[PDB]
Amino acid sequence: VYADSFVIRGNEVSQIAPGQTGNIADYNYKLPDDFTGCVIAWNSNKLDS
Amino acid sequence: RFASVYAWNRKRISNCVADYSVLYNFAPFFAFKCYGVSPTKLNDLCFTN
Repeated sequence: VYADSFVIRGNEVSQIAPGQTGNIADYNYKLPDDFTGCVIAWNSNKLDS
Repeated sequence: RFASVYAWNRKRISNCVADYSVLYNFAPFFAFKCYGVSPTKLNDLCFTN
């Protein structure tokens, strides 16, 4: 198994998907059409700001 | 000013060559969702109006 960890704004979390839109899914990261895994997120505004 | 939804406006576009890349120069698009056409391939199709 793999792992990619990062803190990023939570208003664009929907961009994390195969063939999604927005900067996260176009110009900053991308997932292929063969992704078989999971995505996890949790609030980090208070801890890191 | 932008007319409100209760009285919507409408303008046609034709008789001109169009380039949507300069469209990115105005402001970052929040959604930019294209339903029937691939957004990447908006620059190779010839339309009527």
